[PDB]
Amino acid sequence: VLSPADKTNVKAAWGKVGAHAGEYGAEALERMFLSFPTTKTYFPHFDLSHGSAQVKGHGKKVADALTNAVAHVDDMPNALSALSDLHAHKLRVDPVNFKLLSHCLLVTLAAHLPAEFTPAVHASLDKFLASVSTVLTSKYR
Amino acid sequence: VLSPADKTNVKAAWGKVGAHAGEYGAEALERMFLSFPTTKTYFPHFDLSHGSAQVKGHGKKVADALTNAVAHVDDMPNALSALSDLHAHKLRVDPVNFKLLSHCLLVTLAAHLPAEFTPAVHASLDKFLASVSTVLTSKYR
Amino acid sequence: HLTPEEKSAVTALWGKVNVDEVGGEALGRLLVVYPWTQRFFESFGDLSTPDAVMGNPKVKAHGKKVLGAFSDGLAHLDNLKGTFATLSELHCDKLHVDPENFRLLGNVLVCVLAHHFGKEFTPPVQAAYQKVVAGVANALAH
Amino acid sequence: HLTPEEKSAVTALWGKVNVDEVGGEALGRLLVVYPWTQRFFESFGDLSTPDAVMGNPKVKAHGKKVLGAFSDGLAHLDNLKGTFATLSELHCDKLHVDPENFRLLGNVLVCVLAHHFGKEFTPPVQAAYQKVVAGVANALAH
Ligand code: HEM
Ligand code: HEM
Ligand code: HEM
Ligand code: HEM
Repeated sequence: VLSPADKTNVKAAWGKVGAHAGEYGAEALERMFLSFPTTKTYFPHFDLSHGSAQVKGHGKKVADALTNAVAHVDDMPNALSALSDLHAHKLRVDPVNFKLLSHCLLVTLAAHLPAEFTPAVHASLDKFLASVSTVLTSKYR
Repeated sequence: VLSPADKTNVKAAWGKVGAHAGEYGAEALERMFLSFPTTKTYFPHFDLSHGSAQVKGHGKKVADALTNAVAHVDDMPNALSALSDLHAHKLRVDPVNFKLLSHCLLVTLAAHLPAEFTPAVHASLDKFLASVSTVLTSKYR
Repeated sequence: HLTPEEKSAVTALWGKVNVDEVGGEALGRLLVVYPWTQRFFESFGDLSTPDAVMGNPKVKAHGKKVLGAFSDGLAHLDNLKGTFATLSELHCDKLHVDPENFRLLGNVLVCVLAHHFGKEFTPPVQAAYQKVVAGVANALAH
Repeated sequence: HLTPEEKSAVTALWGKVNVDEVGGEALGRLLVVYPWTQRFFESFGDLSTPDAVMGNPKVKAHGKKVLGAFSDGLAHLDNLKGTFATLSELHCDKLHVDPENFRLLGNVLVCVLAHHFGKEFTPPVQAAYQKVVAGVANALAH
């Protein structure tokens, strides 16, 4: 459960991501494909190479969805209902992989926003990303 | 998220547990202390031996709490608010241990209620026990 | 490591397992209870209901093979890493099964044995089988 | 296994780590972000706020020791199991730390290095550090 202080930390830090969010999304995907190469089997028809335009456009989709989930942090299961359908029913993405992408987002944000990424904000972002990963897996059959 | 069919499966199977629930709780604790002996470090002042009365009385507390959580399956975070405080703030129980006790409950129910424990009921009970484990850990600092 | 008494209790119960049924029951339960596992078995046809999954002929025949490998593990219980060496590569190189799923299948098997044996799957026999199923899962991880 | 290029990139970045600060930062972050870990450090005094945890003198001094062990691991990167043998027993026999917490601390360390090094912690340097931190965590598990 997100605290009012978690909601404030998440809203303020993601506010600073701002117009750099598609860029942060694509760096998070690049980090995950490099460090955790088994994750690449969900994207068999993608050009997953440095500077790839297919990954730049997917990075932008992922970050828009998080901007939406920050805006609807009180009603995320509703706001993310169609993503939950796609990831659990059509793609059958194993839950371990959501932890891997969450780590890569936190690493990206830590590298880009060092003054915003305090221990309190780190703890709030970890909670938010785990709650998004919860909705996106909460379905399946 | 529990389906109306999950709620029906959980309510019907736990209904058959009935007046054997304290007994099933204590067998689940005995199974967990035997198979997963690291779990015993949370109970340093308990007599944890076969036929122990301290474990019989704790087995009964655990099973009453689940009977309550089945009755309030729609508002479990509210019904389990004081248990969540005790397990996350005072006891600091590591989340891995909730999976171990959940397994031991499912094994107990499978051994006692073989005709009720169908694959559909198994899937609903696993979902319910994971949702109880979610509330009991959803706190911490 | 298992005690002589554990090794004996394990062996006595396995002798009474139906090798045609218990493995498909265990594999059918993994696809129902943990449905992302169905991504690896999309060539086995229809898996869209608990009853479809449990009557699939392809799930029954593959559970026979997995129960056979568990059986090979019980015969060679002091040398699991070398027993499961080829199979480790098979679940990693060809098609990568995360090693946490091996832990889920072994716990499903423990439930299926409990379901079958009732008050004979006593808390001590379960503790010996848990050691075996952790053995197999660590042996299978690459 | 790490590539020569990975071993080199790892070594060049570690040379620039503050050995007095980075380890207490990493351990302070584990007690804030994953608060059940505080059960093991109840002799270190007050841990009841992020700021209490990050100013505790006992957390800073213990993070020095953990960063020292990671450093010993980087010097002996082809023999981690034998490097961390004594420490494995220490985190299991005396006080049992579940092996999933070792994975959480190594990911917290990767975040602390990213936080410190900025656009120099490039996606390839992170991939080399992830291999190292998984190495250390598997070496520490009993
Ligand atoms: C925070 C976590 C995640 C978010 C917000 C997220 C978001 C999205 C979004 C918005 C889409 C595209 C929706 C559309 O265009 O119709 C998508 C598609 C997809 N996602 Fe994710 N996702 C997440 C995690 C993951 C993970 C962990 C995996 C697998 C490793 C994954 C694999 C995929 C795949 C394979 C697609 C379809 C790609 C395509 O062909 O377009 N996602 N995700
Ligand atoms: C479904 C999961 C669980 C339920 C429903 C549950 C329920 C309870 C209940 C009802 C109490 C006692 C409340 C009271 O009398 O004030 C309790 C206490 C306790 N629980 Fe649990 N519990 C669960 C999981 C666990 C796990 C996984 C652990 C650790 C391995 C654990 C360790 C403890 C301890 C140490 C106490 C305090 C014991 C005492 O001195 O009375 N619990 N739990
Ligand atoms: C942990 C115990 C498990 C054992 C003992 C086991 C054993 C086996 C064996 C014996 C085979 C047949 C090898 C052959 O004839 O070439 C096999 C194949 C396979 N296993 Fe497993 N397995 C285990 C777990 C899993 C898990 C957890 C998954 C995925 C969820 C999985 C997915 C597969 C798949 C996809 C195949 C190939 C199926 C095909 O296309 O015919 N296995 N396994
Ligand atoms: C994964 C990397 C980790 C490393 C390299 C590491 C390393 C060390 C080292 C070097 C010591 C001091 C040994 C001595 O001087 O006798 C130590 C002690 C200790 N570690 Fe760890 N550790 C790790 C993870 C963890 C985790 C995840 C926990 C628990 C959450 C933990 C809990 C402890 C505790 C409780 C002590 C004893 C503290 C005391 O009473 O002084 N460690 N560790």
